[PDB]
Amino acid sequence: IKFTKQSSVASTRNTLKMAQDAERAGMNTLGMLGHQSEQLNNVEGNLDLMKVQNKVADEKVAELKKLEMELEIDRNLDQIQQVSNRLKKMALTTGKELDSQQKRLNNIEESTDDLDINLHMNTNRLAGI
Amino acid sequence: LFNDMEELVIEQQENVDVIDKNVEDAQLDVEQGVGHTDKAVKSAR
Amino acid sequence: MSDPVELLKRAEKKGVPSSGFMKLFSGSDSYKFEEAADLCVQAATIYRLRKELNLAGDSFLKAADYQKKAGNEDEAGNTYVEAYKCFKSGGNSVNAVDSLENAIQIFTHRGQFRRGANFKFELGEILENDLHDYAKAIDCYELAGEWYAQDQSVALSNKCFIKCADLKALDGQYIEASDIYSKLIKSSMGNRLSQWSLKDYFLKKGLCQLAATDAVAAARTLQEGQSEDPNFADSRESNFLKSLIDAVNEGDSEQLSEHCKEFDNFMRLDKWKITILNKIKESIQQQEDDLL
Amino acid sequence: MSDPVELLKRAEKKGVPSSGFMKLFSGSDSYKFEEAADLCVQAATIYRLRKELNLAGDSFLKAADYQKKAGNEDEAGNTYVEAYKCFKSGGNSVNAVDSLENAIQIFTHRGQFRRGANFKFELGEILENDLHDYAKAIDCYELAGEWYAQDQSVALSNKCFIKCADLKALDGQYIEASDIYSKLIKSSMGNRLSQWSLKDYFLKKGLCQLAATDAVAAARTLQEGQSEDPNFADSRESNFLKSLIDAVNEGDSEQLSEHCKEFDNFMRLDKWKITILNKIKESIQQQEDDLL
Amino acid sequence: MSDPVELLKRAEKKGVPSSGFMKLFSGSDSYKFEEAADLCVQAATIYRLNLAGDSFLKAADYQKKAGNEDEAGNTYVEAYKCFKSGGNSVNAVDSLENAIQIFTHRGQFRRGANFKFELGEILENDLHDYAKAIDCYELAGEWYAQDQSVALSNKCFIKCADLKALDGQYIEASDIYSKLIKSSMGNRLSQWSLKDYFLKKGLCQLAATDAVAAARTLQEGQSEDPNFADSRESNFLKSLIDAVNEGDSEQLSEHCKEFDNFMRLDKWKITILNKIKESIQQQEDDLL
Amino acid sequence: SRTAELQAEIDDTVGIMRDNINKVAERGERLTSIEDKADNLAVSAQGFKRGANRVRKAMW
Repeated sequence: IKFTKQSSVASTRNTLKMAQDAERAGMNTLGMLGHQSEQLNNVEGNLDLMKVQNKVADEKVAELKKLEMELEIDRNLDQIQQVSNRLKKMALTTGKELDSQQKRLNNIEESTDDLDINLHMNTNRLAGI
Repeated sequence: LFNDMEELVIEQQENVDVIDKNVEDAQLDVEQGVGHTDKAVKSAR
Repeated sequence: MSDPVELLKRAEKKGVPSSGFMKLFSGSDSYKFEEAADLCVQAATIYRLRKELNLAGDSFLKAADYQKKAGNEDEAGNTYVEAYKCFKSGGNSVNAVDSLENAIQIFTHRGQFRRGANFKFELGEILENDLHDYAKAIDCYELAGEWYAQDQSVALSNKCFIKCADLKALDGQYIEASDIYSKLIKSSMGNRLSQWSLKDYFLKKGLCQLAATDAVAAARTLQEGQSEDPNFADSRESNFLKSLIDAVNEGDSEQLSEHCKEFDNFMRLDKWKITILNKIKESIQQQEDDLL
Repeated sequence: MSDPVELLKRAEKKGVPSSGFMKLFSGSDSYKFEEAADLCVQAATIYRLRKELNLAGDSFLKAADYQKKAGNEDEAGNTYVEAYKCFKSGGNSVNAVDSLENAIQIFTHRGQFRRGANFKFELGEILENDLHDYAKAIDCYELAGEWYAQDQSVALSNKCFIKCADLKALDGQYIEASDIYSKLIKSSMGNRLSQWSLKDYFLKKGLCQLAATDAVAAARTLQEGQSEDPNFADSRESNFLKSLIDAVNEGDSEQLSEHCKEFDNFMRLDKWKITILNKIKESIQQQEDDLL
Repeated sequence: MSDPVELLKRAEKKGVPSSGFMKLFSGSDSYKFEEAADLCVQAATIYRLNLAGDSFLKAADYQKKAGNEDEAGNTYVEAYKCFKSGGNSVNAVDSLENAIQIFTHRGQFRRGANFKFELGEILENDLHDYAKAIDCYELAGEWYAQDQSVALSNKCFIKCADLKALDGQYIEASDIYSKLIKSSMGNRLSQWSLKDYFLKKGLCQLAATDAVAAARTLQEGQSEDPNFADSRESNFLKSLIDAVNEGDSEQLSEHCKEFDNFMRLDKWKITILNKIKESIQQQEDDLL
Repeated sequence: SRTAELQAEIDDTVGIMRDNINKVAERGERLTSIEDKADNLAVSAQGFKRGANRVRKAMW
């Protein structure tokens, strides 16, 4: 009887340990996704600026060309349940933030490709002047 | 799963760094390039 | 490399408007201000390289002022944003506030409301976190949210209104915090993406209504959320709000504390919610003491 | 829209180098090759719009060849990458391999190692999954891993070395795979982020050492992991490796199978582990048969 | 493909400064050094690892001679890449020193701190020259602290204070365990690390035979951080303090084994604990 | 009933995290592609700079 209770105590101990490890990883990942979100914001600003500059370049180039064991099990389940909560909201918020970043990255890709094409066009036009 | 996610995001950090740097570099060259086309137009007129 | 002090001195000398008889022979003063602004920007770039950043920001402020005198307001806004960046990186939040403000008025006058909203939100962040000027930060978030709402950017507007409602509720300003949460709820109905946020909004609304000792409005919020959003109906946030309402109606602060612990075990209570729930508790206790 | 066949014919006509007396009067042939490459790229774009992907790839290959003749190697690498994309989307893995090899040779030559390593890894993937040329896939992953180690890209280098070690172990090169796992282990020590990959690496190293019938090296790997990484000490992987070593030293194939089932019940053995474990069992059974 | 040896020879020939009469007729030597650097960079690209690194060092030297310290710093970083990856840690160290010096002179303290930490890692792991690794971690942490990057500063000071404790500089390590503690108070992201810091501080104070300071650190942590108060680390530090006060090494061994069962003692903790044990045993023998 | 509830929540969270892992893979692929195209953008920006400079000198 006692042996099973001991094994269950050990089970809940490892259970809580793994839950806490998972939570550490999740918090680092959310903070790190926020940092990468800020970086992508800088990218987005630079791309917007280059769009404006490429409009200017287009017009200039056009003109240029023109020109005790039971209690412990209970307490371990308490602490486990707390951490598992933190794991659930962390998973949900991660999905949210990352979905927004996926749409943002799609727009970033398309804008980068368009800017690259425009720059190649204007370079080719300048080559002939 | 949480561990694997952290590792993948750590890996992806490398990409984000390079992208930020390249786009920043590109923007500065484009700005310089436009400056050149402005001066070129000033002369051609 | 040029000495930036000499560059600023030459900028100052060039930035003197033509006064008197010389004005009849001198062309538009705009060109002189443009050249002085370029000199100030060169000094600022040199200063930024040296990371004595506050002086780089000061040089950008001088450049932006000369650009304003030239009539070139768009470059003035760009340069104020650069000055802001230098000050923020330098830990001089006051000058960062001033730079962002000037940039924001320039942008709003030019119809660039989206850009002004971005910088208004950033300014509100500088106020909330670095200067602890919560009132004008509330103002910043509200106005930025309005500007985003006019631009039909629901997500950015909601972010700003979340910040505004949170700061309002923390300031003792509960009823209009609940009103902003009503706006957030209405703007988030029917959008599958915001489903997780929606429950949160309902809870917070009720909580403000409990901090204003209006248990009836909290109950009405509960039934509204239960009827309009099935996910909130079956949620832990809804049951928690019901339990808090029941405790408030019974005048049993210990039951409220038990429910807060129970919800803490299934739902860690962030700092904002701890403050509001505590306030509800002292209101219950004050009524109990007044009845003895 | 122009006919791509007609465009390719004009590209071919223009791509003829100036021979004989005409070479004394004709300018640099570079411009002719550039124009032929432009025509080929136009034909390739037209084919890509029609989903005739293999023809688009061939047109891009012709364009890249002309660009190489023009002296524009960077553009040739870009165009080879485009040809690779067209072939890969078209299911023509052989021409995709050729395109990536030429692209990688160009991208190497221009100092672009990180880029060539990306494409070398992609080449390794095409070799492993589409063509089942495992030896060249091993070479590709080793090459890409070394190039990423040259850029101090530890994570990408580790990904390539994981693939290399897995394929080497599946190919019977157990010792070399164990050495690559030693490199992975060393490159992952002390990094909190790879802790979970680290346990896996230790296990795999021991497994290869058991497939090479060197149980002593497996025991040393277990001891090293137990001493150097506390997370490996208590892990199910360390206990499993210990149990496998004990079974191998005892020559009891049934106990090894029991331990494999027990480990499978708590942590699913992927295909690679199953193959290596089957090899280890086979070696034990062969020794048992040799002793009767 | 151009031969890199010939490119280096041409770079050497172009890199000779104008001396004497021809100096009156030759323009600025900067352009010659720029062209020599470009040739050296080409040679380095063809070699690309040790010969690539040596070719980048020559290019960076010529860039320095040109007045282009900017490109020289970038080229030293490239040389460091080539050397680190070729297993030539000494030349990697030299390249990082020159790059860091160029950066710090220029006002890129952040980049300097980045490469200073990288240098510290090379010193610690490849060369095992712990003293300069400690110095590099300390200075990189200071540069991050000026930049208000608390996280990077804390990483550097964790490494620095840890190398100091393993080198027997226990008081100085405790003073860096204390800075980390103040820099981490109130920050929810650092809560798990904070317990760790308190423990390590006490351990150093136990290895310096200052049990009173360990007790004070325990009391401070218990009062200031509720998460540390109820933690296994606080109980472990208390038990270690009680054992040290009683002069009972066997009890401290029991406590270490118990703590090991529930939270594995990493190499550092084992190491410091072993000196605490040795101090207790030495006191016992001296009393005999 | 408490622990089953706990098991149910953990199972749901595993599902969300499996979803997240699939999403971060989509994200890693997208980021690799964006790195390649941003390298292209930087090269093209430098080329445009140099061509504009050469036209500026020609016109001067």
